[PDB]
Amino acid sequence: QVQLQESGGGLVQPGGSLRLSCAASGRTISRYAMSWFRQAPGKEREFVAVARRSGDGAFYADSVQGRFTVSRDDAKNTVYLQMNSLKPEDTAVYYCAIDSDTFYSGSYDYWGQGTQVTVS
Amino acid sequence: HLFPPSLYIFVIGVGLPTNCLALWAAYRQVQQRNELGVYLMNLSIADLLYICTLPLWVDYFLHHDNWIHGPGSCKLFGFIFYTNIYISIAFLCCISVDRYLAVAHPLRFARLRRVKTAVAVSSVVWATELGANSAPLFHDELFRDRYNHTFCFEKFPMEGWVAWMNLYRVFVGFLFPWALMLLSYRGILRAVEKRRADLEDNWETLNDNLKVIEKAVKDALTKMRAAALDAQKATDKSPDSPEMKDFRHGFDILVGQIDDALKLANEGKVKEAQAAAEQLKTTRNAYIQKYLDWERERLKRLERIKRLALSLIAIVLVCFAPYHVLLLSRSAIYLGRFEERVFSAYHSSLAFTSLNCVADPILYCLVNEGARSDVAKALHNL
Amino acid sequence: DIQMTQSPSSLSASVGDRVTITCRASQSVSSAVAWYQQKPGKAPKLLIYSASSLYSGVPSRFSGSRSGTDFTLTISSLQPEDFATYYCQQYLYYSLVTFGQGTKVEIKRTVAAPSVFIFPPSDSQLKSGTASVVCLLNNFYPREAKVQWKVDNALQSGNSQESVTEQDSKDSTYSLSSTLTLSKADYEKHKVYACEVTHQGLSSPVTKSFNR
Amino acid sequence: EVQLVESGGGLVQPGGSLRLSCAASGFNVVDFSLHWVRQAPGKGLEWVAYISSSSGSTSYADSVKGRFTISADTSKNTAYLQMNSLRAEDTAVYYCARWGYWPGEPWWKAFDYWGQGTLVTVSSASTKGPSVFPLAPSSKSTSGGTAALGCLVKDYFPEPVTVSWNSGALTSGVHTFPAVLQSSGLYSLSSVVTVPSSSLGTQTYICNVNHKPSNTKVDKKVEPK
Repeated sequence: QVQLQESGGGLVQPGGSLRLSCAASGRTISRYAMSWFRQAPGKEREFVAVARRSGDGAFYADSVQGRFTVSRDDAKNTVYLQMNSLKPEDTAVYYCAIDSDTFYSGSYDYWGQGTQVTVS
Repeated sequence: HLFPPSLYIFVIGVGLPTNCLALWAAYRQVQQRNELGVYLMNLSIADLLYICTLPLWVDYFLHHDNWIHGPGSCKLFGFIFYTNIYISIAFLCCISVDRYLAVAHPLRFARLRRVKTAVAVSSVVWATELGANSAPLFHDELFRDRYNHTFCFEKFPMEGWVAWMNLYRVFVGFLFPWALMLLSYRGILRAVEKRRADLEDNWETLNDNLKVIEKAVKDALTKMRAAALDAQKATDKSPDSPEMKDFRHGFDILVGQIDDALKLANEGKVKEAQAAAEQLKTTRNAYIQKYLDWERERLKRLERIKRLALSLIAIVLVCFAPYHVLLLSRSAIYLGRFEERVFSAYHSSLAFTSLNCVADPILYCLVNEGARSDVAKALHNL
Repeated sequence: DIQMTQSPSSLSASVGDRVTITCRASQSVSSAVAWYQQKPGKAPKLLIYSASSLYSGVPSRFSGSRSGTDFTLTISSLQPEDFATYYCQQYLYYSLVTFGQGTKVEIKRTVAAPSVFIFPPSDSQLKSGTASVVCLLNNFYPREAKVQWKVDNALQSGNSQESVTEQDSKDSTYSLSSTLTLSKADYEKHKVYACEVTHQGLSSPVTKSFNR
Repeated sequence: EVQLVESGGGLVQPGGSLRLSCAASGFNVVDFSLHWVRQAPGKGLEWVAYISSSSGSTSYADSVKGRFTISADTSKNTAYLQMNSLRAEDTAVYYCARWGYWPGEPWWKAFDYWGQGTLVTVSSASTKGPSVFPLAPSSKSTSGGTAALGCLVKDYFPEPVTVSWNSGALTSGVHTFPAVLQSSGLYSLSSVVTVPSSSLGTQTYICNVNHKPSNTKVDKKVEPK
């Protein structure tokens, strides 16, 4: 049903920052968890961060702890990922996905297309 | 000019005997541990200080062509002028804030309503204000850039270095405490009405569930108990006095009676639970007159508090707003490209602010009620 | 009948972090809500009574308040000693006492998917006329997980058990295991018994399987 | 010192009965209301019963009405809960708690004192030793990494089973899962240790299973086929 759209990304210098954005289209996502995954060339499918519905927090992979922040806007029906103080190894395609399980088990049905981020 | 001398003569003739009596009354109120006596005493002192220099001005306007007293005399009159202008604003604000604390948070801020605290606040206000306006005394460049030393008026043209200071003095010395006084007033009405938002719900809960018990029981009694407990909490939102001690007691009795009715409802005896619930009528009927007498002594107290807050707002608006409006316009009229009407009106309006020295003492008839006592004293003297 | 509902049934927080637990009454309750702290194996301890006041001996870190029917418990800064299950309790009357379901405060950690292993049945139990297949998920950092048992790609239900450990005292992670229960007669049929594991930290379900 | 001390729990068959006690120290039973609060394994708290010996008032949760009787004897400063016609659903830890009388703080302060709690387990199951099975790892699983090896301790009863590895020598990387009650009325544990793949050879691993209630000790070697 939902075709997630993604924007943001492009080329940033080391130590700089980017803000990626994900939006739902075809359904309201205020009841679902939204996750970011990273596909680095070679190193595919790494978890980056997840934003739970509300007051449920957000969780990060070790590799992006502190450095990245994930947050949401239910009114806009969007998800944002702040990428702060990036290193060359963060070059990857960043994918937004919908976790269809309202009990937060990680069932990902909607994957987006992925936005390319290049650092240096 | 004619008008300035007439107003100033009136202010001296009425304000001096009046402020002397107001200061004495404020002292008497302090001796009675009335926390508002300190603020009124400070206002009366600031007033007597201001008034005692005004006759020299008046003499200047009535009989002399220029300032024969020399530049040294403009620095103190001006300073004194600005002092009187602000201190009275700061204290009217302090009074409105104190009253809002006394109404909205009777217990959590009880530590801030002691006389010693009011005195420390007065000391801080005096030292802070006097310091803030003390600079023109340390240095003269300002005093010369702002004033024409040959006449104690401010230059018709104005330079920067003061062009912005006048905006600071209108935004912080007027709009800030005025907005605080208006917010305090609104807060008082909201807290009071909201005190009309909790008890009426509790009284209806108790009265309607009792009507249910008599016609129907556990559910009605469960709701009554919750309402009765919140009604005690309301008793405790006020400071202790014998009537609050008695209302808490009355509620402990009422709650215990609700519990006996519940015991019977739990056993399953409807008729007995109802007979027990009927004793809640006997109990409430023992406190109706007390409650009614208590509220009357409240509506009048609230009427006095609301009238005092409104009177303080009206005093600041009438006595000081005309100058702060003309001062802001006069500064604004310079931040770039009629001019003469602003000046003429501003200078006439500067005399108007001297009426604060007459309106102030009127507050004694609102704060306490010893106004009637003083009236009786006057009648006796007669 | 006066139900209380706690919203954050599981809350993750760091040491030194700010924690708020919200509980809603189904009807008006005077400030007669207490909060209790329960640690595994122990009776609950009272923290807050009358929806506000601390019980003597309870650290100042704890506080709470009432707004109409909404009650909250706040821990201003979590200490290592505060990772406990907190309960919301309504006390209007001796016979009307109800508890909320409880909210557990967990130690926050980063995200990692578990390692997954399959343990086939062996002769020592198969000879008894039964069979069991055990699927193990180790060192999962978030709590939530879903494990599906499938046999010859059919999804099974009602024939399995699950057990989860407490957060590890050194890693703050969880391990989960589940057992598929089969009679020998059921084990003797089919070729592939598979465990499909889905987690928030995985981009796709991970499967491991046992081919008879 | 203020104490509530429960006793009298244990194993009862369905339809049978237990009499739990709650002894008081510091305060008397007549000085406060006593409550029993139940906690089924894995569940939140449930209020069960109340007594106030000062008024002769009792009450029960709907789930136990006509089944449980609550009483007290202040001459021994002890309260009791008589649990008749027990069902499997009544398995729980039963706690005795102290809540005072209205008016004032003794009431607003609610369950200030709780006893230690006592476990009541209702089951038709007889005492059983374990069946212990080797959850040996496959050499092909997660090859080159850390293998999970364990033991399955199946169909045992009652609850308090201890499993240790290599007689207490292996504590690092060891996860003992809570037992799950089976539909048979018996319980099952799983204990897994994580070990470097190479260690498969060598470092023989032994699952030491101890059941005090059945006087049974089982030592199993877990080894890849």
